[PDB]
Amino acid sequence: GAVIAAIMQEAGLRAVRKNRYVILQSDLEEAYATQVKTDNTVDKFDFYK
Amino acid sequence: MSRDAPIKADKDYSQILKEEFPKIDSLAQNDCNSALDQLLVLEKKTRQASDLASSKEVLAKIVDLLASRNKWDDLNEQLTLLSKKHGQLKLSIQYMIQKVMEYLKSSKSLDLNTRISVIETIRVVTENKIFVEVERARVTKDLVEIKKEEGKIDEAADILCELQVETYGSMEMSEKIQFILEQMELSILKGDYSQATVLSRKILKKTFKNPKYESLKLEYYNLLVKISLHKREYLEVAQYLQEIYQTDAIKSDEAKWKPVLSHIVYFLVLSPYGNLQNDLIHKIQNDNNLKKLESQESLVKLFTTNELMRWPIVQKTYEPVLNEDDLAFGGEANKHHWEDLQKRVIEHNLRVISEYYSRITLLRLNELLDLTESQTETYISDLVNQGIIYAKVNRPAKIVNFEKPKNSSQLLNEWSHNVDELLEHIETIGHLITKEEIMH
Repeated sequence: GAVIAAIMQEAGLRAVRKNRYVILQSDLEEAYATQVKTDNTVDKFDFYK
Repeated sequence: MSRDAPIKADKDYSQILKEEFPKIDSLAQNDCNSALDQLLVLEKKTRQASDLASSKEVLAKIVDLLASRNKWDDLNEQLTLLSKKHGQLKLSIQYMIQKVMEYLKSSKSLDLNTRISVIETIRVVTENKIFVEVERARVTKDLVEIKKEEGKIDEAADILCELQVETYGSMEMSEKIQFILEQMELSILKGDYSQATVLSRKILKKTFKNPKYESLKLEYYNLLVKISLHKREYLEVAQYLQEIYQTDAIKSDEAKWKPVLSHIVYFLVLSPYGNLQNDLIHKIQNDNNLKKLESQESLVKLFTTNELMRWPIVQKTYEPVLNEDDLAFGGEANKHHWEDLQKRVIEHNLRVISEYYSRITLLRLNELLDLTESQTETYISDLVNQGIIYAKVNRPAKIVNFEKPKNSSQLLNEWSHNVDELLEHIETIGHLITKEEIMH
């Protein structure tokens, strides 16, 4: 539930940049993209596959 | 770039081919291809510097042809092809483009040129990131002006609105304001006002502080008067004209402020009550420069102070006066801002009569307002939803009781206080009797 609260708040940060008082789905999709891709273990797990 | 060998050697060759500059020219007059073949060689080098010298020659050659639409396609294309491969570094070829781009502008003397030129420029810059992007938009923008005289005014406006939202770091603050102002105007002409609100907020009011930006400050706020006036928010419209009056250029000069103050009074009135509305129209009531005009001065005065007035007699006063002043009442969709003036007059009379008259027959109230029975009831109702006044209107049409029926406790409270004021009043009086008699 926390990440989703972070999503609206970070989207409405992006609202100010874009210079709107409204949040659109484009804002939401970037809010989604990041804050959920932490660490790299991709390489390590090549040899633990 | 690398090693110390390319700086010297490459430069040395460009000198040698610049001594052989008349040779390239003479062949160009006989056939384009012969001299073209020379430019290809020149713009393959490894030092960035030797291509600066050589990118004069690329511009000059097509100038000697003068200039040929078919040949135009290729020159701009060759550049694009050289950019992807290397360009002697991708940063290098962007300054080359910048040189040839001035030529495109000044070549312009046909429709024919303008059309071909926008097709080459849009493509080049999609992979670039500098000042090239400002210039592309600008030349595109010549075809926009031309599109205005067509049915393509909606379309062109759109193409262009997109572009300037990307903030280039290459623009100066003064250029940044100007380019966004152009977008705001195109949206009026498009007839999309949703786009315009996004562009108004893009630039800020906190970018205008120094007298450099004075000019663009004036155009900025003037543009917002229209955007709003279409959405019919009349208080906001007053506000922009008030900021123009705060501008130093309008303040200083007697002539400039004349229609601006006149206009200020009109949209403040057209705004329906609000307490913010009141303090702004009283501020203007103090102003000295208004008192020289007598038409605006009587108008402001009427609406501020509490009066009873009748609509066809006020209409008769300001029909040959204010209604014929354009950009207020004399425009076409300002005929319906004139119609609006009536609503504001009959709401003024409703507010006054609410306070002073505790009860009045409905039959009477109709007469004073200059309305029919039906339109009186609906106006009372709307103004009771909006929570300002309170009444109880009978449908048999006996009375209207403009009062909100007073509460038991408050009445008693009010009475107890009056008795304390009588006793205080006598207690103070007795002292002053003593004072006067003895001094006599």
